[PDB]
Amino acid sequence: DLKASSLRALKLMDLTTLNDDDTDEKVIALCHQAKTPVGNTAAICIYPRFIPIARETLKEQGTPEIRIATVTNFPHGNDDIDIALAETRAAIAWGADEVDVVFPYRALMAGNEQVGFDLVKACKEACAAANVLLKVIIETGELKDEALIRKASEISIKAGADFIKTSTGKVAVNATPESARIMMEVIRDMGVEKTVGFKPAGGVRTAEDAQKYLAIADELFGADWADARHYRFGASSLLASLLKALGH
Repeated sequence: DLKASSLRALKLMDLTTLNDDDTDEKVIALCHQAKTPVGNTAAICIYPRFIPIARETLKEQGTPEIRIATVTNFPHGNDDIDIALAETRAAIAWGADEVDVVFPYRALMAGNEQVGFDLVKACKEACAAANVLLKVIIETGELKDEALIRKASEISIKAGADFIKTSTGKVAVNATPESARIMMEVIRDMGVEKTVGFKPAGGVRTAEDAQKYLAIADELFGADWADARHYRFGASSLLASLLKALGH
């Protein structure tokens, strides 16, 4: 069971490093790690300033189709649309293939549903012009309440999210199977399975963890739904666990 799930999960990874002190050397090492004996990850995920060196590293190792994702309005999810949009425009200028923006979740918790729509919509319009996919992080671990997790997912989808994502990986609680089910149920209920992907991020540590998340996906949408356009794992150490389950 774990071998089949681990090969699927590996090819859906957004292999991530997002540290306050990352270096070119660490990003280069991450790019090399993304090219495994059993397949390439879907993407890497790095801060915007590392996109040029990552792009050249991916080309020079012959994996030019590994996508480069980055983060904006991050990790805070503040409710200043001008800053979030400026950061998103800068990430596009740095060369991002995908932008993972943090939803203004504390503003939603305070009762403001509109700012989340306007922020996501503005960032989507910049990305769409550049053929850049937009993922939206709702920070389920800080929203906590099921109704707020559903509402943030709904707002993000209505505003044009291409993916909804659980977490930044920078708070106490990130992805859980519970949160993943709630968010994928919204994708189902809104009828957007064709156009909106799901990404659990943070706290996905083992091949066993990955298998549980994919089981939810297969149950809700069919075993043929998950692919790079519809599913990613936001993770790092997971990759070594997947390779171990596959005999590497």
